[PDB]
Amino acid sequence: SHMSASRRVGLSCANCQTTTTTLWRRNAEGEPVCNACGLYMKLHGVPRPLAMRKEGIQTRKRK
Ligand SMILES: [Zn+2]
Repeated sequence: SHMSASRRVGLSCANCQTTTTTLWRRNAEGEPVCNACGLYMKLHGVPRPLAMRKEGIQTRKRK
């Protein structure tokens, strides 16, 4: 693995963690995602799976 610096300039995708994209779309919660992650919800409803279906947290979080 390469030493991936946490340098996140110009937001971060609320799924795939990439800070670089052509268009910043919004997911089901309205969070700032990359174009590729936003389209996957238009196709299905869930975003592009990386770290498994773990943090679909439902603990009354309004935001
Ligand atoms: Zn993304």
